[PDB]
Amino acid sequence: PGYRIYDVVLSPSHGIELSVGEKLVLNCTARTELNVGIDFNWEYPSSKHQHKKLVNRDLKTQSGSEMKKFLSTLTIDGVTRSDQGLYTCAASSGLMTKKNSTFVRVHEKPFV
Amino acid sequence: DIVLTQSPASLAVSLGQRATISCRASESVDSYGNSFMHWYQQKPGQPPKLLIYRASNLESGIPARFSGSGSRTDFTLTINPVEADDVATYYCQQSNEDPLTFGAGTKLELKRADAAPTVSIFPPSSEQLTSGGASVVCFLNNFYPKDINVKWKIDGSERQNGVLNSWTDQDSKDSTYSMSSTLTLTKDEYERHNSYTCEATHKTSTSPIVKSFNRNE
Amino acid sequence: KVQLQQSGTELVKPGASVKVSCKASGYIFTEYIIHWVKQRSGQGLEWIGWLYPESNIIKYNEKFKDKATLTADKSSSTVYMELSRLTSEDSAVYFCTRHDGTNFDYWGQGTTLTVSSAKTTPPSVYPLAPNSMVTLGCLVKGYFPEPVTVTWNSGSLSSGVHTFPAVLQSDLYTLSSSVTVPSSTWPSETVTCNVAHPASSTKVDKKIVPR
Ligand SMILES: *[C@@H]1O[C@H](CO)[C@@H](O[C@@H]2O[C@H](CO)[C@@H](O)[C@H](O)[C@H]2NC(C)=O)[C@H](O)[C@H]1NC(C)=O
Ligand SMILES: *[C@@H]1O[C@H](CO)[C@@H](O)[C@H](O)[C@H]1NC(C)=O
Ligand SMILES: [Ca+2]
Ligand SMILES: [Ca+2]
Ligand SMILES: [Ca+2]
Ligand SMILES: [Ca+2]
Ligand SMILES: [Ca+2]
Ligand SMILES: [Ca+2]
Repeated sequence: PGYRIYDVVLSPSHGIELSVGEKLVLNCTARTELNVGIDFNWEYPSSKHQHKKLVNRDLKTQSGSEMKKFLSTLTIDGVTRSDQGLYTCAASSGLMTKKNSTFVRVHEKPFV
Repeated sequence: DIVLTQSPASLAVSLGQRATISCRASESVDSYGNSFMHWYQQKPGQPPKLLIYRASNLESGIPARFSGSGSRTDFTLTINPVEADDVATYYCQQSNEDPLTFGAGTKLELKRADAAPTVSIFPPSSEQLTSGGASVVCFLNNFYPKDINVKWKIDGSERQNGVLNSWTDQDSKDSTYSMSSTLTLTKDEYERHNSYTCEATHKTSTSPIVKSFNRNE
Repeated sequence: KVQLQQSGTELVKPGASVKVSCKASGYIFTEYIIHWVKQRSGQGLEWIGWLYPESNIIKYNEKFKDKATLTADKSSSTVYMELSRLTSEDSAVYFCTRHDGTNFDYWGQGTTLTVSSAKTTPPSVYPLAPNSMVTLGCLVKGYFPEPVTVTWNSGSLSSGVHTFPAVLQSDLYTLSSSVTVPSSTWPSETVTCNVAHPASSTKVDKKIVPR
C-alpha cells in the first residue's frame, strides 16, 4: 500500500546555541513509504518573518529502495532575541501529520 | 574578507534582448547548503531594491524576466527580455561573512543607432571678462555611443590644463548622451591668443568635428 | 506602513563631526537590526555597520571602526550615526536600512553629507552667445552649495535643453545649460536664462544678446 510516514527528524536535533547576527539553518527530513506526498508546515517563535522567505522554495526529495525522503529547510540569516524559542516542523501526507521540535537559544552578544 | 568582482561595469543592450551580469567571489559565499548571494537594482535618487535573495529566490513583485543562478564563487543575474524599465545599476552582495560586501555595480543602458555629436563653441562673455576671468565653453550634444574624446587647441596648440568636463547619463527619450567642456583661463591669457578650438573624436566619423572662433571675430 | 526617515542634507567643515539620524515607525523598533551603507556619487555601495536596538549590540566594518559611531534611542525609535574627523572622502549619501532576517527590506531615503570649507555663495551667471538651428548657453559659475535651478524664458522654453551636472572646482560649483532653437527665432526674439539659488535666496535673469 505504501502510505506511511516512518518519522520526521530535525537536524541539528538539540543544543542549538546562537549569537545575535548569526545564521540559523534547520533541516527537516520526512522519511516515508513510496506512494506518499508530503506538505511541510513550520512553526517558529518570531513574528518578524513570512513563512515564504524562511522556508525553501525548491523541491528537495530523494528516492531509494522502497522509501522516500522529503527535505525542508528553514533559514534565518541574522538572528535576534525574538528568534529564541521552539521550532516545530510538521510533515503532512493528507492521511496523517508527524512533527518534531527543537529549542533554539539566542545569546545576547555579537556573532564572532 | 570577501571581494566581489562584478562584470561588465557597463552594458548596452537592445530592447527585447538578453542581459547577463556576472559576480565572482574571492572565496565561497555558501554555507549550510545555501548561497548567501543577493541581487539589487538601483535607479538615480532612490535606495537599492532587492530582486533576488540567496542566489535564486525571486522577490515578490519582481517579474520572472529576472533570474539568478550559480553557487560557491560564481553567480549570474539574467534579464530576459530587457524592458526599458530595466535601465538602472545592478549590484551583487554577499552575506556569508562579515563585513557585508557589494560588487562595484553594472550600469545597464540601451542600444540605439550611432549618432555624431552636435558641437558648439562659445567665447567668454564681456561681463565675465569685466571681472577678470575668461571661460570658453564647448557643448557636445546628442551623441551615441558614450565614448568621446574632447581636445582644446589655442593657437594650434593642444591645451590640457584648466579643462573641466561634465557628462550626462543616457537621455530616456532618445538614448543619446551629451557633454560639456569648459576651459578657464585668466583674462590676460585669453587676450594673448587669437584662435580657439574645441575638437570632438567619436566613432561616427574618421575626422574630428572641429568648432572654432577668433577672439578678434 | 514601515518607514525609515532620515535627517536632511548636511554641510560640514573638514575636521568637524556630524550626527545623522534614522527615525523608524510602523513596527516594533527593538526587534530589527538596523544597518548603515555609504554611497559616493550614485555608484558603489559600502557597508558601515549594524545596531540591534533591543540590547544595543553593535558590529562595525573594520574600515569604519575609527570613523563611525552607532547609537540608538529606544524612546524615540531613532538610530544615530556619528562620523568624526571629517574630510571630502566622507562626502557621500548615507542610507539606513532595516534587515528582517532574510534581507534589507526597508530603506531610508538617504542623507547627503558634503564636507566643505565654503560659505553660501550665489552664482555668477554669464550669457553664452555664438544652420536652421542655433545653440545658445548660460554659464553658472562659482556657487555654494548645490543646487541651482536653470530654466529658459521662465520655463516656457523646455525642449532642446541640456542642463549639465555641476563640477566642483576650488570649493565652488560651476555648470552650463544649452538651448537649441530655430535660427529664425533668435536674435529677433528674446532668449533668457533664469537661474535660482535657494540657499542664497537669489534669482537672476540673463538675456542672450548678439556679440
Ligand atoms: C542540511 O542538509 C544539507 C544536505 O542536503 C546540508 O547542506 C549541504 O549539502 C550539500 C549536498 O546536499 C553539500 O554539498 C554541502 O557541503 C552541505 N553544506 C555544508 C558544508 O554544511 C546541510 O549541511 C544540512 N545541515 C545539517 C546540520 O545537517
Ligand atoms: C523526533 O526526533 C527524534 C530524534 O531525532 C526521534 O527519536 C523521533 O523518532 C522523532 N519523532 C518523530 C515523531 O518522528
Ligand atoms: Ca504501509
Ligand atoms: Ca548553553
Ligand atoms: Ca553578519
Ligand atoms: Ca574571509
Ligand atoms: Ca585607528
Ligand atoms: Ca520583511
